Amino acid sequence: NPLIAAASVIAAGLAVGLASIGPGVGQGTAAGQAVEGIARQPEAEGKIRGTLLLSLAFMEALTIYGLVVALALLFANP
Amino acid sequence: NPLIAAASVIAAGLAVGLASIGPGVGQGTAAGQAVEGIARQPEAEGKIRGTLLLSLAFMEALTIYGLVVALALLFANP
Amino acid sequence: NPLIAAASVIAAGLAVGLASIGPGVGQGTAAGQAVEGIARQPEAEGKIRGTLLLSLAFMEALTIYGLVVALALLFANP
Amino acid sequence: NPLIAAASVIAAGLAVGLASIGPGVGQGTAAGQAVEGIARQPEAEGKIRGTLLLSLAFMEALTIYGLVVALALLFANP
Amino acid sequence: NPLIAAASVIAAGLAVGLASIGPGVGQGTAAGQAVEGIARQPEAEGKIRGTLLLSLAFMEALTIYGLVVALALLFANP
Amino acid sequence: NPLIAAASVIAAGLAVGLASIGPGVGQGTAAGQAVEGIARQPEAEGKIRGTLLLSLAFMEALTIYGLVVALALLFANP
Amino acid sequence: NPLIAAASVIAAGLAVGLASIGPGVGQGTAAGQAVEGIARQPEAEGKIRGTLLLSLAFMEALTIYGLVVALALLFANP
Amino acid sequence: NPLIAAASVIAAGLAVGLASIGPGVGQGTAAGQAVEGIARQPEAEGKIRGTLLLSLAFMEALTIYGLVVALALLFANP
Amino acid sequence: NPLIAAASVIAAGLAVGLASIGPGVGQGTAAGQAVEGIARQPEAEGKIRGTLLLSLAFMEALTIYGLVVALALLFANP
Amino acid sequence: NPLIAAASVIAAGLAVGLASIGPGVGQGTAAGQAVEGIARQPEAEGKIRGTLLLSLAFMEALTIYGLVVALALLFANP
Amino acid sequence: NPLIAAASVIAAGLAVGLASIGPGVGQGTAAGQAVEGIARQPEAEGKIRGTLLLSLAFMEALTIYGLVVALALLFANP
Amino acid sequence: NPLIAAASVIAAGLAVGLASIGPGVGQGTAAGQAVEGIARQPEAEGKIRGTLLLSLAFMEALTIYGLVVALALLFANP
Amino acid sequence: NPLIAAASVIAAGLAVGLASIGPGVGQGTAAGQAVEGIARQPEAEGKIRGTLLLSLAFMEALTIYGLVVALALLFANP
Amino acid sequence: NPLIAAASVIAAGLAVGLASIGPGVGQGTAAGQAVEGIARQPEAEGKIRGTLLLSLAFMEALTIYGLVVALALLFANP
Repeated sequence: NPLIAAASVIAAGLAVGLASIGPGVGQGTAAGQAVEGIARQPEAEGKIRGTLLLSLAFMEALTIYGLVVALALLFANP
Repeated sequence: NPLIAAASVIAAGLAVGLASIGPGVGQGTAAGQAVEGIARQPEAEGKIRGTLLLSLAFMEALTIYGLVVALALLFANP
Repeated sequence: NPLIAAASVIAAGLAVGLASIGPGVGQGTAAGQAVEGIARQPEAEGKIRGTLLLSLAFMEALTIYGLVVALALLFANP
Repeated sequence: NPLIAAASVIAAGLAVGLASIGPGVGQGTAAGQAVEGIARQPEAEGKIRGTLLLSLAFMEALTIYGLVVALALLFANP
Repeated sequence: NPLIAAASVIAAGLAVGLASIGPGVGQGTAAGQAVEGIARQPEAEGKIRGTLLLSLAFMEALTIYGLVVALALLFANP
Repeated sequence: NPLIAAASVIAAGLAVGLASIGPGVGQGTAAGQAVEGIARQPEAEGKIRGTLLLSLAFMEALTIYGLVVALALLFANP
Repeated sequence: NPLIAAASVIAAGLAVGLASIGPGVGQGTAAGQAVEGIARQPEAEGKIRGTLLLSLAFMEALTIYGLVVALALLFANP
Repeated sequence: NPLIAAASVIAAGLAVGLASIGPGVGQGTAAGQAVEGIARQPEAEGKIRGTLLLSLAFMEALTIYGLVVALALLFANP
Repeated sequence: NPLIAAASVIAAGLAVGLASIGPGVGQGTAAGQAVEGIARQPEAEGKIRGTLLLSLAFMEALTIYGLVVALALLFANP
Repeated sequence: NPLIAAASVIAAGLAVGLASIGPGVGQGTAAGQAVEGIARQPEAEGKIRGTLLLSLAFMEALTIYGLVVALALLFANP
Repeated sequence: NPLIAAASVIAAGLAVGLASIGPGVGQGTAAGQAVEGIARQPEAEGKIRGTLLLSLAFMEALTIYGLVVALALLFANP
Repeated sequence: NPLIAAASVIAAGLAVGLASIGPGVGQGTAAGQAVEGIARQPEAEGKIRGTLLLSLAFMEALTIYGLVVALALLFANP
Repeated sequence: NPLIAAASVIAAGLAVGLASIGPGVGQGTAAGQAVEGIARQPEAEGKIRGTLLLSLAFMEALTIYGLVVALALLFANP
Repeated sequence: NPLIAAASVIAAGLAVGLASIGPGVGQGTAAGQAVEGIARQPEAEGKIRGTLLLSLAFMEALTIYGLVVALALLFANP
């Protein structure tokens, strides 16, 4: 049990570096697709960011979901 | 059992960092495809976001579905 | 059995964070492809959403199918 | 047997959250490719949806095929 | 045998939720590529659908092939 | 043997839901690429289908090849 | 041996539903790329098909290669 | 040995349905990219095929390489 | 336990070099899509970077999340 | 040894049907990209092929490298 | 333990050559997308690099994160 | 040892049919991208090939690297 | 231990040929995207390379990171 | 040990035919993207190659890194 449930929480813990994969790709496109847009009409800048950030927010949200459960299995393990 | 059903809930728990993958890619496109659109016609801004957010909502919905069952297996385990 | 059928339902349970993958990618495109469309002709807005949402509905449907069977194996397990 | 055939139906059960993958991606494109089309010629709206939905129907069909066999192995198991 | 051949049919059973993958992606493009086409020339509508459906038919065909063998291994198992 | 060669034919059986993958993607493109073509020049319709179907035929062919060997291992097993 | 070489031929048998993958994708593009071409210049039709079919032939060829060795391991097993 | 080297040749045999994958995708593009080309300038037809076939030849070549070694391990096994 | 929970934390530790994957791809696009944009209108430079960096920030954020839990399992292990 | 080194050479033998993958995709593009080029300027034909073939040569080269070592492990095994 | 926790740190160690994957792809695009941009307006050069490098910095950052934990598990192992 | 180190060299040997994958895709593009270029300006032919071949050279180089170590492990095994 | 920690360092050692993957793809695009750019405006050459090389530098950097830890585990093993 | 550390170096040895993958794809694009560029402006030839080769150099570099450690584990094994 402390042999397994220990080592387990560990293995299973870090198998929440998948929370990087999905978003990592995503948000990075949003950023990319915004930075060019701004390049075109720079007086529209901000009107861009406001969403980028808005979006960029909860790309990063569902990675922390893991980082939460990553540490909640590690240092909050039951 | 506490050897297995423990370690199990753990492993199986974090194998809900797949909830990051799908959406992570998606919403990030929506954001991207909106930020450029706004770049083009900035008086159409909002008329954009209203959907982005609408959409951006339930991209993030079906990642929490896991985060729910992630923790429901962890701290609500039966 | 409670060793296996337990740990089993668990592992098998969270292997319904695949319900995130497919849709996650999809709907997010729909959203994306709509938000730009609206950017172009904003008086056509809504005439867009009406479908986005329509669609956006049952992208999210077949992820819950799992979330259903995710919890139905977990807290309804037979 | 109840050790195996049990845990089995379970594992095998949730490995029908693949029914999300394929369609999830698909229908979501259909939606996407329709919402833009409508953006262009909004008096052609409906003439679009009629198919979207038509299609959107049996994307969702072959996901339930699993959800059927997902629950038919679970609560109808032989 | 009933230990194996049972659990077997089960595992092997649900590993016909791959019948979702291929088609899921496909038909959904057909749909998508038709809905836009109709957007362009709406008096050509139908002349489109007639094939969509035609095609849309036997995308869904080779998913049921599995659903058939899915249940044929399950409730018709030899 | 009936432990193995049984369970075997089963596992191996359903691992012919790969016959869905390849084609599923393909034909669905053919359909898609035809439906648009017809959208453009509708008096060329049929001159399209004649091939679509021609093609659409033996996309579906090499999926049944499996469905054949799917059931030939199952109910014709040697 | 009949335990193994049996079950073996079976497993190894159906692992020739990969013959679907490669071609499945391919030919379906050929079909697709022809059907559009014909859409453009319909008096060039046939001059198209003649190759499509020509090609479409031995896409389907190297899938049967397996179906051959699929059944040759099954009902011709040595 | 006849337990292993037998079952072996079998497994290893059918793991030459990978010869389908690569080519299956390829040739099918060649075909596709030729059929459209001919669509454009039909008096250049043949001047196309001559290569298609030329190419189409030894796409199919390196699939048989396997089919050769597929059967050479099966019915020529040492 | 120190056999398992040790080796475990190790394996599981480095399986947080997935934190590189997602972002690695992403941010690198943002950068890319900005650098071109700037190429076009260089007096809009900065108005670009301000976001790039903004974004580029928390692409790198959800990789350190791991690097944190990478070292927190390693040198903070419980 | 003849149990292992036999079955081994076999398994390892056919795991040189990967020589199909890489090239299979490649050359098939070269062919494809040439056939269209010729479509455009047919008096440049040959001036194309000369390279196609040149290339098409040693795409097929590094597949046989395997076929060589495929049979060199099989019928030349040490 | 020194059997496991040793070998472990090793295996787990080099499974931080994934830190190459993500970035490897990324930064290389940024570079690529900048080099072309500069090709277009060479008096905007530098105004490009300043970001390239900026970005190119912390693509390489989150690969070293591993190289750090790569060696920190190796020669700093606890 | 001769049980293992034998079978090993074998397995490990043929797992250098990956030397096909990478290049296989690559060079084939070079070829493809040259053959079209030549199609456009045929008096520039050769000025093309000179590089194609140059390149085409050491795509094929790093596949033989394996073929070298493929046979060096096989018939030069230590 | 010398059984494991040896073989380990070996296996784990060569699983730092992933340092090839990421970059391999990348830098090669940078190169590609620069070589074309120079094709367009050749008096801007160098102004290109200066970055290519700059970039091309630390694509190759994070592959050696491994080659370092590749040999550091091999001939510097602790 | 000579059972393991032997067979190990072998297996691990050839798992440095991944050094083919990354680059194989890459350089081949550089080549491709240069050969076309030269097609366009042939008096800019060389000004191209100089970089191609420059680049083409150290695509091939980080494949030999393996070939080095490929043989360094094989015939320099410690």
